[PDB]
Amino acid sequence: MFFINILTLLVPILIAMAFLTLVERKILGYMQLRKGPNIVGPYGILQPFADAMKLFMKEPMRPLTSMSLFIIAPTLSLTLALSLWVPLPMPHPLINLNLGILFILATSSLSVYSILWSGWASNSKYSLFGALRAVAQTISYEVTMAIILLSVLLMNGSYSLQTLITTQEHMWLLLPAWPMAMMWFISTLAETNRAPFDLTEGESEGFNVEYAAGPFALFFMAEYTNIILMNALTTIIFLGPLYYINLPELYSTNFMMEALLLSSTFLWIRASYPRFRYDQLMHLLWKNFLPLTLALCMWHISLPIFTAGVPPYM
Amino acid sequence: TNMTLNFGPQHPAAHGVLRLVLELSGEMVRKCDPHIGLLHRGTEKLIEYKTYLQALPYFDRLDYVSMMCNEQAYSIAVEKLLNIQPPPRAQWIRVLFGEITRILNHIMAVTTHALDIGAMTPFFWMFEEREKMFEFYERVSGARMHAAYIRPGGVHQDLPLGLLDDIYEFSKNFSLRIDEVEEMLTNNRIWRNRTVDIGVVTAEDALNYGFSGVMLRGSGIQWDLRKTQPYDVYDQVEFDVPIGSRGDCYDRYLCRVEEMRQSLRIIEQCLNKMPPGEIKVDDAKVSPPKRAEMKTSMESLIHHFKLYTEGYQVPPGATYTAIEAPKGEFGVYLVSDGSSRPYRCKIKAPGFAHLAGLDKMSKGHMLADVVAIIGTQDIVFGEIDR
Amino acid sequence: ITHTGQVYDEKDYRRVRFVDRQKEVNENFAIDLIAQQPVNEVEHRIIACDGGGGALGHPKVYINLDKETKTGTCGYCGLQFKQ
Amino acid sequence: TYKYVNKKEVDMKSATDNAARILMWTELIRGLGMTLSYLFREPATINYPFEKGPLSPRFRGEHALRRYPSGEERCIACKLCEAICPAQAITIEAEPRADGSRRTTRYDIDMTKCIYCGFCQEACPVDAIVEGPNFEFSTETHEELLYNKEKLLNNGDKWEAEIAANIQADYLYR
Amino acid sequence: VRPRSDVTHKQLSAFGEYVAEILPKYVQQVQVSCLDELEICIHPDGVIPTLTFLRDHTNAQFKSLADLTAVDVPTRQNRFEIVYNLLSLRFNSRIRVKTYADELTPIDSIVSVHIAANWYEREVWDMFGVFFFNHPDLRRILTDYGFEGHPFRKDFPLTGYVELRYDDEVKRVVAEPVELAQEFRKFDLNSPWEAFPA
Amino acid sequence: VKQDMPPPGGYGPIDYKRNLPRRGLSGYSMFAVGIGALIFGYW
Amino acid sequence: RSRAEYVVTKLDDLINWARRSSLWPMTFGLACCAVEMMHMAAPRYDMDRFGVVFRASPRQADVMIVAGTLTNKMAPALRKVYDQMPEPRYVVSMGSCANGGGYYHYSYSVVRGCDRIVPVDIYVPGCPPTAEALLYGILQLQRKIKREQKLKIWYRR
Amino acid sequence: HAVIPHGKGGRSSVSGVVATVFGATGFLGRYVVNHLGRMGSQVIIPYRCDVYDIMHLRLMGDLGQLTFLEWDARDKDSIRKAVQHSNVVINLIGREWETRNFDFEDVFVNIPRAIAQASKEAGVERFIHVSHLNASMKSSSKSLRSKAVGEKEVRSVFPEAIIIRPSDIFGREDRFLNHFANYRWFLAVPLVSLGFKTVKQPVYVADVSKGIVNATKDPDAVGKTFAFTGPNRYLLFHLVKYIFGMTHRTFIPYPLPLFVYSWIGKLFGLSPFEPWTTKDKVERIHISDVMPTDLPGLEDLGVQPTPLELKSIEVLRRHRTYRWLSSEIEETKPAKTVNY
Ligand SMILES: CCCCCCCCCCCCCCCCCC(=O)OC[C@H](COP(=O)(O)OCCN)OC(=O)CCCCCCCCCCCCCCCCC
Ligand SMILES: NC(=O)C1=CN([C@@H]2O[C@H](COP(=O)(O)OP(=O)(O)OC[C@H]3O[C@@H](n4cnc5c(N)ncnc54)[C@H](OP(=O)(O)O)[C@@H]3O)[C@@H](O)[C@H]2O)C=CC1
Ligand SMILES: COC1=C(OC)C(=O)C(CC=C(C)C)=C(C)C1=O
Ligand code: SF4
Ligand code: SF4
Ligand SMILES: [Zn+2]
Repeated sequence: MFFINILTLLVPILIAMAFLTLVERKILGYMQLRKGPNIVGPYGILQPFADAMKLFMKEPMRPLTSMSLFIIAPTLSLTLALSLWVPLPMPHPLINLNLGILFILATSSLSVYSILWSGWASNSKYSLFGALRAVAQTISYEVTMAIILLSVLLMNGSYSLQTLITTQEHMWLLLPAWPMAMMWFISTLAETNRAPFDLTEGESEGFNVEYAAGPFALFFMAEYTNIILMNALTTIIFLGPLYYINLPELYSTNFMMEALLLSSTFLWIRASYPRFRYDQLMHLLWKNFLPLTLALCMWHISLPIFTAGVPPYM
Repeated sequence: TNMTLNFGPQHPAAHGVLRLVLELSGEMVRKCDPHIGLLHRGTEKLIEYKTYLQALPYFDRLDYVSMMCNEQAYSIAVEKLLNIQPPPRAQWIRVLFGEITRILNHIMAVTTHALDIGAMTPFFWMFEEREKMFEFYERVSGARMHAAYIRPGGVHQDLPLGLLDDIYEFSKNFSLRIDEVEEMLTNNRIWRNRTVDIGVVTAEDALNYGFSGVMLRGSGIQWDLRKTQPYDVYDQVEFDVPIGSRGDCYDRYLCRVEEMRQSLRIIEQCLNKMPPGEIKVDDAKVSPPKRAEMKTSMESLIHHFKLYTEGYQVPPGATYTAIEAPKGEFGVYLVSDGSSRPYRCKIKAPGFAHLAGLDKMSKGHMLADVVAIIGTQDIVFGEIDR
Repeated sequence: ITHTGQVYDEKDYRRVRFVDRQKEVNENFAIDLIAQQPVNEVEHRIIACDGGGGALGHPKVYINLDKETKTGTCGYCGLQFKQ
Repeated sequence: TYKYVNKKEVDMKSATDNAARILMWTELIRGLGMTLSYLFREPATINYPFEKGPLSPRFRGEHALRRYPSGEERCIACKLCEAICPAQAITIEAEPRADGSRRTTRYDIDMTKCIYCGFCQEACPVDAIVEGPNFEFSTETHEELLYNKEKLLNNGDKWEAEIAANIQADYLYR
Repeated sequence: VRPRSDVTHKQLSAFGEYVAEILPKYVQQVQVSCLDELEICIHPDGVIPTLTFLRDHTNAQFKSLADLTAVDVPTRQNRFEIVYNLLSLRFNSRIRVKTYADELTPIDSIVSVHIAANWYEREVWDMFGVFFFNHPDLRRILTDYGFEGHPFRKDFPLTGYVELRYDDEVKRVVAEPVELAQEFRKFDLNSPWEAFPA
Repeated sequence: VKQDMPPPGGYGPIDYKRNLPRRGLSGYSMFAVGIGALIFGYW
Repeated sequence: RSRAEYVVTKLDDLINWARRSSLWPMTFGLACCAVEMMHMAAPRYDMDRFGVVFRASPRQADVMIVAGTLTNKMAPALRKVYDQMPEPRYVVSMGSCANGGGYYHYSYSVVRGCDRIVPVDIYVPGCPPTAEALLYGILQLQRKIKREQKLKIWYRR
Repeated sequence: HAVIPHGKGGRSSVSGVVATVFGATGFLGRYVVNHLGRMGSQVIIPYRCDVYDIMHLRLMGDLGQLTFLEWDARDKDSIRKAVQHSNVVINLIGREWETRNFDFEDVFVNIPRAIAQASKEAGVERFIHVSHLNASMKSSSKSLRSKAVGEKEVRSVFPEAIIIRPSDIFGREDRFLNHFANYRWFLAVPLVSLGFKTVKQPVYVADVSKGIVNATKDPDAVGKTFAFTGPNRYLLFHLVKYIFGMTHRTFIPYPLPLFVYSWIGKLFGLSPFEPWTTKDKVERIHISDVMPTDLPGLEDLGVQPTPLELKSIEVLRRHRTYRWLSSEIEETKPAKTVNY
């Protein structure tokens, strides 16, 4: 069985990953007074499969470059992103890990390399400049991203994502800790290099510059799967879907609904906002958010103690 | 050379032909030396070998975002040399389509500025309005852009029977469309940052580098050639120049959104007060005879044959006539021998001066800043390269 | 072949362009179409020829159908007029 | 008459108002509302093959040579269409046809050279060369774009019905 | 008939004398065209001095340079006719100062007087070949990097002498002497009958 | 023969001014609802 | 059926459908015909609807639309970018200024056509070729690709 | 039947050579169409490759100079119409691999004999047939032996038909030079007899092309069997190392019996997609270059051969690593010339 449970939890996500690009190229469209892709297939449903086939068939030109730090980079990007769905706790998870959120934080952190490796591998100036800035904001955002989670955990009692289903049986962790949700949402927007915070690989063509066909696709796939995963982590950590032990799927049904809406939100954010400047972006995290996060981090070590609410381990 | 890189000509940023060599210490720009001529095509030499009426189509191509306003400048220039002036209805038309064209340019400049910045929805919102305007061009000239409607002696053909009404419905609504863009960019917590205090140009420096456009107006210098030196019937209308303070990318922008607003005020009037009359001078000497007349009257055929085959035969002289094209002062210095074909026609391009300023504007600025400043100069490489 | 008769001989190179392709020629060859046009009989010595439709025709010319010996032919329409 | 586009106390009410604007991103939320609003508007796009963007009678489109209703081609080779073409596109050489009339042996519009100004439409005395409505004549090979008299006359015969309607609508204006 | 306002013709004429007196040196043939336009003509040496007086004089402030151009009259010994068109924002007026320069007799540069000229002077060198001393950086602005010849000179062929195509053998773009497939038809247009000057 | 001209009496009036609406919840009120949410959540 | 020839054709078709449904263009945007393409990308005539993406870098671009005069200085670049695209690549010349030389054919700085610097597959005519016309031209590229039969020639070779 | 040559000599000029060239898509071909197009000749290029692949040839030809016709070797009718209006026919039809439904004899002998028969019927003034150098009916490699059979036959279908016989060709996109350079992937570079006793004389592709073109426009060549050879011979050892030298990749010439190696060629030959090495190739590679005894080619036909070292830098540059691409040939050491 366990193998079947690996197809499910993977394919299903890959098929959904494909349908996100479509729901991105249509929701951005109607917002901009245009139908979007509807001519290939019925209502554009076959559109994601079509360019996938075009991308893989086109020549994967190897520049006159490394040949490994070039092919390792997309493999790593897809591998980490699809891997991080392993411990996610939809209803009950596939591989329940006692230190689950540290797994998600660590696996995300590893993706910054793929950007670094691809930028060095390309051996062209646009790629290296883009990679250095890209690596900078990714790890810069990781620092507030991690502290925001540590505040959460201390009110959850453990690192296991499964505990939050029992923590959020009466109220979402948005009500409490909303100030961080916002700061988790903005950090989720930075770490998926989505719009407001998408300076790398902008209209300025960073680490796709030299990447075409199959390599382009793999990161590509990775980004979008991440786009979902991070949104899904928002939908478990802060928006806690109702859980009934008798019927486990209403948890997944609402997880489905909240994840799609917050996934819709970063699509909506992209069309709505101009992109921030490179330093504007770091100015936000180190000046605007990190002092807010570190202080609210202390408030979340104090809220438990003097409100005699220290969370139950386990 | 501070890892000097050359901004891409194909780059989506830029208007397609800007090889901006930039030596950058990391992400800071030390010096910008724009390269030009990637679109030089010979427009100034070609005109010497063509007659006045067959050189009119070149002007539409000089800066084609602003298709017509450019023609008006050659028109005016050729009319001055002949000491002929267009009929009253034609004048209003030229101001009607002169302004419609200003909107078209500003929708281009504001929305294309945002696309480089990264905001993409304003472009699609206003390109639909643009589209609707093009249709005016087409139903008046025949071409969506590159019309050739404003000729040296007035307009070519009267407005179709019904256009004015539609240039109303549109105008009646376009405002809301500008308003929307606003709710998306004027106060965006982020548009301001990337635009505010970027490329500030002093008032004295703007006059010195010959900026002559919104770029001057944005710095607070009050100069609109349309109010200072009225051309056509822009004197009979009433509009407010949108002067700016704390000149910077954001302020000038606000100015371009404000002239979009003021042009709707000028368009309204033109629709309200356009006179009954003829749309071309009655001198068969300068304007081609009506086709019913050339097919029934000998003097009209002779005048049709000579005008199309040989030309106006402008009296010898030279003139520099400048209008207020949407980008800035567009002027034609047209030296002319008594011949039917011009001798020289230097096109002053608001843009040759503006690009030059890129160096004195983008100093100690990041790569992204350079992208913002090329946008705030509305550089159309056709006018610069000519 | 065509209105003018442009044709390529066997030895003629420059005829390959049609190999496996088609040439543009005209049925309704005009050379014969006005010849197919009846002679417009008239009463007056001289007659006009707007080409038909005024502004949508040719610059109006007056033809002298004065000699039955010759049917005036407006240089624009090739229409013969029979006095 | 001029206007100041951007020419410009601290009260808790004011400040608290301003601080909330920075802290909870109030104006950013305003922008999202605008795009959500259009998402609900009807899209303006047209099915391109099925529905076509409207072009009125003066649209210049693709060159055609007309013929008289009788069947005699209108052009009489005065060759001023060649004289006024800005791009040097039209090449005309003529000789008296056996009929004795004046006709063009070769009329070649190089469409790649042509910039579709529409002056030829203007210049012709018999109005033999017209700007036809069709804009869809994209061709696989460069040679196809060069057009001789037979293609243009054939183009004229195919679109004569609409060309006649278009000239009918706009001739009073000219 | 254009709506001439004699009020102007006079005021600009009066300024033309004013300038002629203020700079008797370097200024000749000052005339106000029938188009209400003034066109002081200066000896080439007066480039720096005449401009500076106009840029910085209370009674004649001509702050921005609208354009710098060079007509080429091949007949004229001094081939080029550098023309500088200047605008007074304060007085709402415009003036033209035109000098003469031969091919190998350079003119001074006014980048000092107006920095607008930094680019136009490079444009005049590239197209006509006049040279401007003391220019910060003269270099082709419009022509190709390897272009030989100054294009807007009346003695330069329109089509030029070189054109570019991609050659497979050498896998690189390559100039070749121009071979045109339909030469520019040079219609003669001047009519042998003049028009009795009004 | 007819010439396209403004309708008799002139056309109606157009808007040439921004009609952007300054509509928002007052700041204090905004903060209070938020702080109240956290207080309830903490309890 | 199983006789390979049939099997091959079907496979080829699939391959053609994928490339023909999703063509990602890149717009050098020389000159003005670029404005008439931005109109295609715009709402009346949505390019995306057909699967054409509004923008793409050269590495990820299937078709290059050369809009505008290809001047002698820009001629070396055009080539570079054409040479920097994938193995299945195509060029749609747009504008009389790039089909041939256009109003600027006899100039000294304008290449008389881009098909002298890059092989061109569809030539879209018109000084500002109408946006609908470009769309017609992009659609004819789609019929050109549909007819291509790469694997059947492999099989029969 | 002729076309007076008018013009200055470049594109958009006329030379009067209408020429069918059946295998133009080839490495040699590409070059043949280049000069023919440069000169202004009318070139009809028969093709059976897809239109996308034939695009590269379009640009070097001027407007209307190049005409492409759909043609199938098995179908006699296709060859018939191609030569209908040509006066010069050039045959470059060969493939070193034996494909499943085109065997070596068919491509080298059957297809040319039919093509030559067609132009005798058409009345083409001259036919140029290309066969590999040192080709004898009892030679080692079938390809060569067959090609030898071929040159004979076509003589009977088309008498006085020129037969240029080029050596293995040196040029960008060639095999002779790239093949060896691509041995990099292989850690060791096998060389029969350790790359000795198979002296080889390369010839630049262009030289060959120019030569071929000059044939088309010269009465001196009729029934001539020219041999474009080269400017210097080489023992395969220096060639291999030299290549690796410019490529800046190590060299380990390893002796391996041709016996066993013919087997390696068989292995690649087995591969479905364009086998990289061929049993017939292998033999050819170690087939010693024959001393020029046939009709002189280059120089004789008007082009002075071009030394290998001169242009090698361009052919082997892509084979080179990230660094050493700016390495240039004159700082590099040119290998010694062994005439033997
Ligand atoms: C007893 C009580 C104890 C607790 C006390 C709590 C007190 C009240 C809470 C205080 C903190 C509230 C706000 C916290 C988050 C915001 C922090 C912040 O200041 O934002 C940074 C930035 C500021 O904007 P800027 O103008 O650049 O900076 C000015 C100052 N330099 O803002 C930005 O730039 C934002 C850019 C955003 C770009 C994307 C926008 C997306 C908007 C839609 C999504 C909104 C979030 C949705 C979340 C859904 C659920 C997760
Ligand atoms: N390069 C070399 O190794 C040398 C070659 N030669 C001779 O010169 C000639 C050209 O050489 P080269 O260009 O390298 O050869 P290529 O391998 O490039 O092939 C030459 C042409 O032959 C065509 N062709 C091959 N098989 C068939 C077939 N069954 N039916 C129709 N056409 C076919 C190919 O077309 P397509 O691929 O489109 O089917 C190709 O365009 C060869 O015939 C060879 O004998 C002489 C010395 C050295
Ligand atoms: C007018 O100048 C141009 C641009 O900047 C303004 C573009 O971004 C682009 C790119 C736009 C599209 C349609 C991808 C083009 C085509 C261009 O020429
Ligand atoms: S003008 Fe009209 S009639 Fe005279 S030649 Fe040109 S086309 Fe024929
Ligand atoms: S073709 Fe017409 S539109 Fe396209 S570039 Fe040349 S001129 Fe501008
Ligand atoms: Zn008649």
